[PDB]
Parts: sequence; C-alpha cells; structure tokens
Amino acid sequence: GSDPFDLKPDSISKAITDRLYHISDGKILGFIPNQYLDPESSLIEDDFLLIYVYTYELPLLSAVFVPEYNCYEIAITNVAKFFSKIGVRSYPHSIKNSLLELKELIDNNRYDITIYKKEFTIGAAKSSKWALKDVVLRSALPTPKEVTFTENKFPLVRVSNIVPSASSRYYTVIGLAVTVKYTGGKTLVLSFTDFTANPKVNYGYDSFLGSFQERIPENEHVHALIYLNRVESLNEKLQSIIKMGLMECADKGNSNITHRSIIFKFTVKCQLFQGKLNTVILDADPITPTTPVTTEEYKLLKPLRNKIFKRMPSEVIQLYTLTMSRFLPISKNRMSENPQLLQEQAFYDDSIAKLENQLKREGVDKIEEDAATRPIELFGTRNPKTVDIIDIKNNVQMDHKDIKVTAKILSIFDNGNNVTIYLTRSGMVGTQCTIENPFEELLKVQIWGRQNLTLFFGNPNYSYKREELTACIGSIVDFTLIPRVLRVNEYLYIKIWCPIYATLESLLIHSRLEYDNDT
DNA sequence: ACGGATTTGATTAGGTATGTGG
Repeated sequence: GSDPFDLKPDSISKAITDRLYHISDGKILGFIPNQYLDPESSLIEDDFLLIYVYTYELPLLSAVFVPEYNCYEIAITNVAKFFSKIGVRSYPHSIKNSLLELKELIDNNRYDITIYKKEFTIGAAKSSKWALKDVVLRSALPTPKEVTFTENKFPLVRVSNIVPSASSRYYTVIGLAVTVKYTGGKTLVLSFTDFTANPKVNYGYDSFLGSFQERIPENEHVHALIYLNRVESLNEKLQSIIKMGLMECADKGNSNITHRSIIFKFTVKCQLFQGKLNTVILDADPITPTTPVTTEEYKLLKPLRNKIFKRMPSEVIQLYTLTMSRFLPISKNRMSENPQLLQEQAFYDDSIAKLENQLKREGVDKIEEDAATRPIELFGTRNPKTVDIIDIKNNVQMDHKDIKVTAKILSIFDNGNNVTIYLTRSGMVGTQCTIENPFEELLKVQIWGRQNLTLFFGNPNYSYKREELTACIGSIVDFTLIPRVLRVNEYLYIKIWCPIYATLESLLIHSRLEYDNDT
C-alpha cells in the first residue's frame, strides 16, 4: 500500500478517498465570489464558494498567487455551516454583509483547515478538488497595546465596584446603553447600565429595559455625559455597526434606546460633584460578538448579555431581533419557536501582510493591467511556444506572454459573468473518463469581462443558443492562452488562464468541421 | 502625533412597536 506524502496544493492525486488532511496555521488569502468579481448579490451556491489558503512553507512570488502551486483552492460545500463555524453572522439574510464579515475574519485570523478529496463532474468527465471539512481558529489578533495600557489606568470594574471620591477616578465599564438625551447644552447624555447596583448612582429618567414593564432600578442606571467635542467620534464608531448615529437611536418618543441592545466598552471618569456621582464618557467602543475582546473583558460581557436577554420582555425581543442581533448573539430555534442566546465571542490572543503593504504602497493599477476582465488584445508576444498542460501548470509566474496548447475540451460552462472551459490531453479516448491527477491532466480556462464575453458570444446581450455553447465538448482545439489575474481580496490576486481569439462561433464551426473530417 | 494634569455636572412616569435594505 501507499506511503506518506507531504500535503501540498498539487498533491490531490495522492489523497486517499475520504481521508482527512490538515492545513495547520493557514492564511485564507481571499475567496470567490467577492465584491470585485461579482458585484450585486450573486447568491452563494454550495460548492461555488471557493477560498484560497496559503501556508508559510510555500513559496512567495508576489501578490499574485497560483492555485495548485503556492495556495490551495478549496471548495465550500455547505456555505451555511462554514459561515456558522467560522463566525459569519449575516447569512443568508445578507450575502453582501456575510462576505464582508468573512473578509474581516480572514484578514485578521489564521486557521487550521481540514480538507479532503471531493469528486466533481466535468461534463461526462470526473475529477477531484479540495473540499473543506472543518475550520478551527488557530491564531487571532493580539491585544492592542492601547487596550492594555488604557485599561491599566482605567481598570475594568462592575458599576457596583466604582468607588467615587472628590477627585476623578478612571475606569472601564462594559455596559448596555440605556438613554441618549440632548438639551442643546455643553454635554450629551448617554446613560448606561450593568444591572449592578451602586449607592451613589441615581438616575430614574427613562430607566427601563425594552418596555415600561421591565424597570432598570435607579441605582443601576448610571447617568453619564459626553463632552460635545467627543460625540462625533462615538457617533462614527456606532455608525460603523448600525449605519446611523447616536441621536437617531432614541426614536420612540423618549430618550430610551434599549430596544436596540447597544453595548459599549465605556472608558469613564467618575467624580462626586455637588451631591451626585458625575460620570464622563471619555471614550466608548461598540462591542459585538465579532468585536474582539480580552478574556477579562468577556468575564463582564458574558453575564451582561445573559441579563439583557433574560430580562428583556419577550415581545420586544420578537419585534427587534434583527436590530438587537447587532450586539446580542440571538438565534432562531426550531421545535420551540423561541429566540435563544448563543455563547459566541471573538477573543484577542507578517509574511503576507508585508506583501500587501507593498501593494498598498505601489499600484493595484499595475496588476490591474492583467485583470481577466480587461479586454483581451491579440498581439502581446511573438513566437509563442507550444506547451503541454503540465508545463502550463508549472509556468507559475506572470511572464506576460502568450502560450499555445492543443487540448480536448471536456466541458464548457456559462457561469453568467464568465465562461469556463475545461481542457485535458488531446490523446485520450472519448470524454467519459476519470482524471486521477488533475494537476497534471486538467487545465481550466476562463473568459471574463463585458468586452471579452461580448466578443465570445458575438452579442452585447450574451445571447446564445445552448446547443451551440456545448457543441465543442469533445473537440480537440488549438488554443492560444494569456495569463490573467482575478482579485480575491483587496490586495490579493490569483493567476488564471484566458483564451484569445476563441469564440462560440469558431469553437462551434471547428467542432462541426472536425467531426466531418473524422467521419 | 501622544498623553493626562482629561472640557461638565441632571431626574426619578409612562406608549409604542424596524433596520440600516431582498
């Protein structure tokens, strides 16, 4: 029987059926579909979400990666479950937001990924691709020093352990925001609660949770003020979560905003003044199940969320589930039809970062000159070499020159914003076949961009007869290919191959002529 | 930028009902 091998992007011909293999400490570079390639809400179909994963043993050419050489292309077979496990929260309610969430996770985290060989059909051919079995977070952002330093002089505290004096004391409180009020004065009221009581705290104005029937006691409702010059920064941080400002939260005819379950890490200055506990919000950071937190912060955040959910009147939870989901990990459960609180939190704990820091420095414009969407011109290079499929796979670097290859067409696919063509060696019988080594025997070739697809179909409308699209299946064609590039993250690309002078028409008529010659 | 010596400093019921975009 077989012998050990090192897992590698090109090693799928060696993978055992139903064996699980492990990518340790992988960087997910990017994925497809994404905002650059599929603008609009292209519905993410199972098996058609693809991620690209680098491991740090693999070579680094540039910001253009090459699947099957220095990154894995990995099919996601159950998008719902992949999103749920990795920490994406908006699917299916919002494709756009889901992908944006996935971007934030992969840009900041490293993952242990379990993959396996999965059969897929190429017309009447079959081959193998990498599929994702599981994903476990391996490493996360380290605690920023600004957090470590600021909480050293603003220690974490429950409201009940705030001990005020004549002189200012500084603290960090994790709280539910309760009210926003402005009387046009010098400060803005953003009051908050812990459900934790303090004898110097006293604020009963609009002191309720969700509805008037669930009170917040006055010695739990911390009156707190923001200096006017600091409101706009807080406003813009919340706006990054709920796409609207602080004032706009108090929309129900009073100052209470608990129907939105907005949670902040408050950075506060406390001082007794004139008989009262005066609390000043010097900073506030929205805290979300996706916002990373230290373990110590979570000790306070977790019971906070538990009390909000348990004490919130049921009917308000029902009316505002989606709204509160911004901050509360609420889920819809099934046999019972009851919202439930999940335990879900992101925690704090170079090579690729510095490559895209270079690209952020220099032009995306240079690489964008090889975007697959850019109209494909004809005469870039003279005396193009004729080459095998294995040679093409090994080309690897953007030599920027045209290539010729003679290949059998296994299938052709209209994917809407691209045409995909699958090629194998010309010298095999029929198209019913199983390709055990896709790395050496299977080349996929694509056409992207309005101008290129218009030339391919002969129509600005992508109009075609379907039997003319697939007539070239089984024909052997002399292709000319150019390397082009597909954007998979803001500063990360993958390399692909695009055909030149290839039209539905030429492929169609060639196919008929070739049949007639053989017959 | 960066840090502290960090800007000021009020009421206590009860009505109505989202999500931030298909």
